[PDB]
Amino acid sequence: RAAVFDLDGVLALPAVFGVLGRTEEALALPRGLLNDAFQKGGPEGATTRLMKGEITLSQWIPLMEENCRKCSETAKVCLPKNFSIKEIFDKAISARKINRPMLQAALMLRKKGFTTAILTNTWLDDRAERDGLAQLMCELKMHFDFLIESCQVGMVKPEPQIYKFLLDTLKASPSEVVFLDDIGANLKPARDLGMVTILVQDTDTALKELEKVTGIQLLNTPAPLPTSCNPSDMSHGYVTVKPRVRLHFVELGSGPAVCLCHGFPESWYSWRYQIPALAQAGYRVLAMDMKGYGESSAPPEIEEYCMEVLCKEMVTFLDKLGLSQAVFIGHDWGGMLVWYMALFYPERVRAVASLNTPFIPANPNMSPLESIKANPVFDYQLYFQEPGVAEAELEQNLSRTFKSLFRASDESVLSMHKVCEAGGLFVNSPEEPSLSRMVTEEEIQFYVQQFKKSGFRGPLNWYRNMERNWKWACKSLGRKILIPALMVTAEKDFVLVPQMSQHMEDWIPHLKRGHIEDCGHWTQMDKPTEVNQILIKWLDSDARN
Amino acid sequence: RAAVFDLDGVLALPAVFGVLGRTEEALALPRGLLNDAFQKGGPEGATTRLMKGEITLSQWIPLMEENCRKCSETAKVCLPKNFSIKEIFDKAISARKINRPMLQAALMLRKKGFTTAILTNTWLDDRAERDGLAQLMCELKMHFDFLIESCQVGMVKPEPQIYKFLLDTLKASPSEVVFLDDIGANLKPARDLGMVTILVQDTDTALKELEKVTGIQLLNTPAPLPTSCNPSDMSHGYVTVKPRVRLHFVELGSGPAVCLCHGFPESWYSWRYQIPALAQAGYRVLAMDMKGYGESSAPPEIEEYCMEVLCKEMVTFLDKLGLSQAVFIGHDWGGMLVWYMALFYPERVRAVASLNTPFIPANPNMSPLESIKANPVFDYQLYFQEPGVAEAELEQNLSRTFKSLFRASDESVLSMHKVCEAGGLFVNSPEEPSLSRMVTEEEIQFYVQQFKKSGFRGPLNWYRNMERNWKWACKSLGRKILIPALMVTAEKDFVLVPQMSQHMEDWIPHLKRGHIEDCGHWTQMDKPTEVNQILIKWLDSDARN
Ligand SMILES: CCc1cc(-c2cccnc2)nn1-c1ccc(NC(=O)c2cccnc2)cc1
Ligand SMILES: CCc1cc(-c2cccnc2)nn1-c1ccc(NC(=O)c2cccnc2)cc1
Repeated sequence: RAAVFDLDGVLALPAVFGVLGRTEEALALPRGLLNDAFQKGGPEGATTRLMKGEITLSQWIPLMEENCRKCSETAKVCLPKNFSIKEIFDKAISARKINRPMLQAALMLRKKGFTTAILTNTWLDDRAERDGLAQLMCELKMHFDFLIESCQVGMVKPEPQIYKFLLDTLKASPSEVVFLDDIGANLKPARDLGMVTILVQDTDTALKELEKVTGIQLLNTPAPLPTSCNPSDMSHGYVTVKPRVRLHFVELGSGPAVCLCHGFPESWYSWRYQIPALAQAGYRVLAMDMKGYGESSAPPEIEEYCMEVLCKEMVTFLDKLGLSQAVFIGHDWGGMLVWYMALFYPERVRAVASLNTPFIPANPNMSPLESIKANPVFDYQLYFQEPGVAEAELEQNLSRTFKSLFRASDESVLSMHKVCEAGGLFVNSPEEPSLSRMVTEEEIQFYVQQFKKSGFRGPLNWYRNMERNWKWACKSLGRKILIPALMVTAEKDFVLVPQMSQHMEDWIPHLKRGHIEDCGHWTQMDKPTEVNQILIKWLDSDARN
Repeated sequence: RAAVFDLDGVLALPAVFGVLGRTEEALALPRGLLNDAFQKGGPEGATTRLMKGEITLSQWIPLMEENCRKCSETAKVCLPKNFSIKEIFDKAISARKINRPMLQAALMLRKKGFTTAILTNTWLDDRAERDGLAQLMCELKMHFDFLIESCQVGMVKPEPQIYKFLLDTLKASPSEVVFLDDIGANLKPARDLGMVTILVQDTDTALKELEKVTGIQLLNTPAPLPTSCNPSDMSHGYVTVKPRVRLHFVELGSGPAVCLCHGFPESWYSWRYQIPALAQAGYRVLAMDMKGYGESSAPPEIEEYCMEVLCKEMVTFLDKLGLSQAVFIGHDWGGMLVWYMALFYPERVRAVASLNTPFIPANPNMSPLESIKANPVFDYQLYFQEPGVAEAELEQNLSRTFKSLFRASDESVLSMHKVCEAGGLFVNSPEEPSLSRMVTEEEIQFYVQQFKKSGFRGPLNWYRNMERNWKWACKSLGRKILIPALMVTAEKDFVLVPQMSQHMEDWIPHLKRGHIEDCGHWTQMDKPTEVNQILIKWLDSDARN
């Protein structure tokens, strides 16, 4: 089964075709005059040539300028001194947006096994503002299995040839697919060839007919999750910052650089929902694979994981990447690394942002080891001190480990209070936890194959530099974070709760704040929508500048 | 032996310190009033604290504001309503540039084995315009083995502690190093500790003393070559565009995306001189490792190397990278791929640029095979047709092959005219060619280890799609390149000479042009300075926009 959507008028908001009407009324010009010059000599038409990619857009514009000296001429009329078919067409273009509900449907059908695709008559945009269309094209193109373009296949919508073509590339028979257009003309062929057809008068009904003809709920359906990241379609980057330390990241998007530092014990994958989203927002995302995790080198020494070297290494990463700075957004430990980054390398930090992790100054008087036994929640933080031990029960059964950790506040199957005495973090938990409702079985077998590499020693050593991380931290007792910084708290996070971050103003005067109720500790995978909403809003005004 | 240069006043142009003088004269304020408030309570001084990184710049500004209510107060004076120590300091900062001749010296000494480094009193720039300094810091930082910063080591210039420190990290004794400062105070310590010292009054003499004390020619020395790329300090990127086709590129710089498509039979390394340079120019360079070369997949099928699939693959590369478009700059074949890119995917091409390779329309009447036997120079183009053959003598001895090809116009050891009949391209050449004067023995053993991977079949298949590349090329006989495009020709190129490109205007109306006389076929490594000069000038006004 399949589904083909025309771009204009089905996935594109104000279907360009319409403008020659709109425009016409505005200048009060002879009804239909325009959408008449747009279609001269049927096939010999300038428009059709453009359709077939024989001429560039910039070429066709003038041939359409002319008709508008012949189309208005025969109907005994006249036109304004500077009649911009160019200007009128830019606006129309820049004006079309995505038909969100429609895209939502094509996404669903794919989701429930449908080879979706776009069949569309299109020109070869060589305009000076081509990038805008090319930009939207990307957003859409991305969610479809195929994207057939007239100017690319030298065939145009009506010709039954393109259909046989589309039907070919679609490895399917007419009777297995639907076809939605806003043009009767192009539709007959589908129907006169087999495939179910739907005239897209109004979206609301189109989908009404669609969900109908498919027995799949497409309309007024639950607000979906942002786009996740397929680890195979990602651009994987590498940088060797030191002799035995290579760093892996994932790159997507262009524009201001946004470095994402995940937490413990995750990967660059933890941001699966904010990577496509932020990239789309107008940023260049670099989803860090922190030191010790997955594809990044994972040396044994406990010391190689203190914030000081972790931070000198992040700069080194910027350096070898040719970046003056970047906006570091962090989580869990990633959040701590970030606070220090803004505390020791302001120049290099355009904007600071942490999720859950609070900027807490260091207590020169009480050593962290002490000052941490001074908190119930932080009991597992003890059980992590003896190299070898924690590695053990964690590296014991990767699947079990992640299905146990990556659990919502309520879903829990652990209780980090009294663990050492408990003799393990999984002591009283099922050796086969039920799947969390935040993650699919696949998303888990992914963190499984990742940790199969360097294990849990590298990750467990971040917890093993208390004394060091504290000492270096005192050097910055006089400092003050005056760069754009955001502190985002989660209601149901139990180990890193909102309260801890309440005094962050005394150190960060202009600290903005975000909060997310009914939100666990794995912020990214639990409340992606909010997270993206909150970080994009902040990025537009506090970072980008 | 070693060399340490202070940043300000030695590597930085208008040594900031000076401004408190400049500024003072302007507002006609009591001589020395400023450079007096800049230094209150010796060590307890706000300035010193900043030096030691105890306070951020944004913090110190106000403590310096004040002094200027006490420094002018005791000398019974007054100051203007809005006396911006802030504004005065931004300008001074943004104003300092690199002391090119000085950097040139530190570069030489390293070049002739010298562990060079920067010892400098510096603050922690958290200003709102910090990025500018951080930006220059990068340009410099990059050319020095070490970069000691006061605010990072909690030690400041005068304290003999920092010296013992610098001398420590420098794994050397005072008597083996020189130290150049613009401040006597900080210098005594070096001298009173051993190391040769030089007060940098005027650069001209400093170096005069320097080249002296080193017996190394540092002044009025030959204009050097732009920065080359060390393949180990590069950020290596990967993208799988197809099932069995992964693509490797090198990334450096931020800003507009600039894709570099090398030629035959080179690598991403061919742009070694334009990568650091362009990155520095304000661009994000993606030095492509073309299909079939080095780190990119290299499948056998001759067909997988026609322009059509090579181009659909480049877009796919853009897509998975989150780029709406990019500026494709190409060379040799890389130049051809680019012309087609702008001919079939305008939207995706921000700017077109080719070096040596001319945009030549396709002759529908005469088949390329014919129309190419119709040219002497293109005789080796025949010898490349039979799969297996060319691979052979080329893969025979990698070193010999590249030392023979990568030779200037005059250096030549080949003669591509009459080769098939000659029975090989190396038939009458030394089996141990002398090194070209354009490349070091290392730069060659690099292309050697690269071709050790997929060999010369992938590269030789680009030449094996004449009929196809031509047919697809006819579809675009009506087209017209109206996007920003540059055509750069080389005087001594013999196979792809300037003349071929003379009619490029009829197809590219606004085609700009560059030429480089006394320039071979390996444009990039032969005339890097010009190349960078010509492409950066064009990029600023034709692409960036
Ligand atoms: C066994 C570890 C664990 C289980 C669960 C869990 C399980 C089931 C249900 N819900 C939650 N959450 N966590 C966890 C991980 C990292 C941190 N972060 C830090 O310890 C930390 C420390 C210092 C700075 N930043 C972060 C805090 C808590
Ligand atoms: C054996 C090959 C060779 C030797 C020398 C050489 C040797 C010694 C001294 N000087 C020069 N130059 N070339 C060479 C390589 C690629 C091309 N490009 C193309 O053939 C081409 C074809 C079609 C489109 N674009 C480029 C043209 C010429």
